[PDB]
Amino acid sequence: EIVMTQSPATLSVSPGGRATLSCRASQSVSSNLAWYQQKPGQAPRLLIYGASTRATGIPVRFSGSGSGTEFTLTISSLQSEDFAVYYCQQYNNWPTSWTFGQGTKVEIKRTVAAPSVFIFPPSDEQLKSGTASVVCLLNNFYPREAKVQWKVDNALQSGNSQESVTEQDSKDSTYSLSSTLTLSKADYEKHKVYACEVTHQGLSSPVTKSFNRGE
Amino acid sequence: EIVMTQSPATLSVSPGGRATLSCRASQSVSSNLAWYQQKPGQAPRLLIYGASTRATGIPVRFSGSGSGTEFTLTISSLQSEDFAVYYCQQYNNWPTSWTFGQGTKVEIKRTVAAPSVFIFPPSDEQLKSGTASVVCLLNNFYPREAKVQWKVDNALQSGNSQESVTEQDSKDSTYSLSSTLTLSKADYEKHKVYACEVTHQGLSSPVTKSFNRGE
Amino acid sequence: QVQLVQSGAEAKKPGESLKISCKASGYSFTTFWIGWVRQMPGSGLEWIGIIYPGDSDTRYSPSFQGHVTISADRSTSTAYLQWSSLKASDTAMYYCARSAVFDYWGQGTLVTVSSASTKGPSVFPLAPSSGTAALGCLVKDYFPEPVTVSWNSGALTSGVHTFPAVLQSSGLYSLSSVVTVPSSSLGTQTYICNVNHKPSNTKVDKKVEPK
Amino acid sequence: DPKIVNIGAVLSTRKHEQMFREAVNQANKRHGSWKIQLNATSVTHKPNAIQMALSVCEDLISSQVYAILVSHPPTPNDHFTPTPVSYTAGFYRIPVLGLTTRMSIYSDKSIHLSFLRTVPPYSHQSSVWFEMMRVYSWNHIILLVSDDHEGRAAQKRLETLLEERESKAEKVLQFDPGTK
Repeated sequence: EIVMTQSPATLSVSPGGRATLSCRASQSVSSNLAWYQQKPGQAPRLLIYGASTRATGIPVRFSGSGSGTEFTLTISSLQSEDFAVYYCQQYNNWPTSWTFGQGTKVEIKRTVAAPSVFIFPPSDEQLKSGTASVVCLLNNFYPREAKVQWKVDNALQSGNSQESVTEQDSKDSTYSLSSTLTLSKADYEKHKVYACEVTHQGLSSPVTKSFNRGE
Repeated sequence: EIVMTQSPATLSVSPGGRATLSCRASQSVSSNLAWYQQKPGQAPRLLIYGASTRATGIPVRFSGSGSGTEFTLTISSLQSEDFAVYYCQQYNNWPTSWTFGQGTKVEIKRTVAAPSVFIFPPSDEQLKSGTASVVCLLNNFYPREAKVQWKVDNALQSGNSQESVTEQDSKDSTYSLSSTLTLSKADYEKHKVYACEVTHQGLSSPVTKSFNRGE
Repeated sequence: QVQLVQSGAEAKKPGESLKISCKASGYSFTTFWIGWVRQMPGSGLEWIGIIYPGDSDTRYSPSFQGHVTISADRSTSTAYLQWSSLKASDTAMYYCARSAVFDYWGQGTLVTVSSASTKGPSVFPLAPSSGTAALGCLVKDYFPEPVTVSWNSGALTSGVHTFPAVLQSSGLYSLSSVVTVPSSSLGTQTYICNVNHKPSNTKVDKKVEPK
Repeated sequence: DPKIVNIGAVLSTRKHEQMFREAVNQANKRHGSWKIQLNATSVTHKPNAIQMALSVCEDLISSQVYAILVSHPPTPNDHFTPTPVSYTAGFYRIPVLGLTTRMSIYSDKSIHLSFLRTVPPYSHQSSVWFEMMRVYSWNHIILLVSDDHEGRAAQKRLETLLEERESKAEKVLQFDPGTK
């Protein structure tokens, strides 16, 4: 029955800077704190307990401090394969309490880049099944803010395409979105001009990779 | 009067690792030093002076340390824009000495790949001048270490072939190689079979491309 | 040197009862305060229960008592988690940790409680012919999550991608795995994508070939 | 977990053995298991005096114990076991704990170095001699005492306490030990 406060929310440091993550209690917990890191698609790990000690096999970049309230964790020299969601938790009346926090989320900052574009038509098995789809994908750009538009028979149509954005990669911090267009066999056969439009700051002009229906 | 020893001679890292270079001091050169970056075909810049202070307008990754004995800088999380030649230089008795070094060189790392081999014969225009040139082109290979051999009527030749290697492209991090064989018409008319044989770590077998005169 | 392998994925309609395992190894089992935590999609983590496997002493959260009964057994160290019944609004992922400062977490075993029925994944290859090397395998409509992909039985890790799936129009989900490689190697090395949907126990291998 | 302490012990009967083990388990059920994990080993009694020192050395010190426990054997011999274990573990200044041995010589940190016990010795009950006699309107003593160390210590303690009242006993005559 101890609420937890963790701020800020979306800290963003340059890939040599530091961090000053904070986690403030609601009462006076002397030294019963622990910090956790959770990379996407994984299970978290332990890096600090007691608000000052380090676990086993943990680099020296991490260290924490604080008591009573206003607990602080300072990442020194943020490397590249950071960018995990963090958490703070306390254990005073144990085992009864086990109250977690909400935690911040780091996000490395990079230099602007330009994406490539590739496309894929149906595979003649989906076409045989009568369900067609054409997909256009990017690779290794930044930032995520970009607009992708379709062009079917030299016409912009919507309501039949879906897009997906991964998390920042752990080696160079670059998203890579994908987009898909799905239509029936007859609807695909009604036209023969297909293209994807990509608009971003990285590339000078909206390059397009059109596909001519010729089987 | 003091020789600066710079080691290693050529490093190599993945896009997101770190780096650690060395400027070996032949003497106790006080606490004065510098570290210079230079990309091909450009004027170098300044990174660190006094071995510990950062020049204004330099991103936060670069940092160094040293106390008059093999000082060292560590570029942390090498991005794509980096990886050009480096230099170390001291200044103790100035103006008297101004001794530079040799400096390391950083190149990006990538998975192995195989080259594409092409052959170009004379275009009958250069042959009209009494000179023949044969071009062997190696396209999009990795790594740089590879060997190219010329066979004139299945005979090894030396001292008549020239070689050129381009610079690591920022996109796919490969190299492109050209090898030219220049000779007079007298040697050209005495032979018919020509072969260019390549051997490379990324190739299963030494692969040869051959041609015949007047075909 | 401690591993806390969990059990496979599970999906079932409301009403039935569940049973999942957290079998441990590598340490004297009857000396450490095993517990459990729960994570719903995109909110964080919360605590549910804890049990000392030497006296079967147990304790529970302020509001979890009676819904789930924790257990233990000192024959293979497997610490189960008995589910009473129903609990439709319980789609989440459940972790089992070890030592009250939790250190050695295990895998994830998502429990799905819905009203629809499981459907086998539908794979689809992609044919690359452009001069720039990039290709992948597409998983069409299927239910439910999760699903795993791997190329050449995990013989290639560099450049791999795997997007988060989404429900398009019919309560099913679609995936898309893409990967790049040197261009000259397209016609000399055989590519296979391995798909294994644990709920339906489906396992297909769509081999791809140059166009 | 990587830190593992090695508290030993020396008990009387095998059954108490089991008890000891369970006890230490409680000491871990409540306190933590990260920088701790107390591990308990023990031995049982022997009658060959020097065999006590030999066994305690070879067995208990070979596992780098931190604090040995000591208790009386099932058959009484007044001193018996605390003397050998006390001397041997006092070579290395490894503190030991007593559990029953309430005899007065041990409470002298010049012939036993390191020895903490958990029952007050005979001499301390001299204080009760005073308080009771202080309340029942009595001010005269003819105390007898033995000539052994126990008697000497008890009489000195009583005299030291009593002289605070600016008073003294009448006679302190002491008989020889083992007299007929």
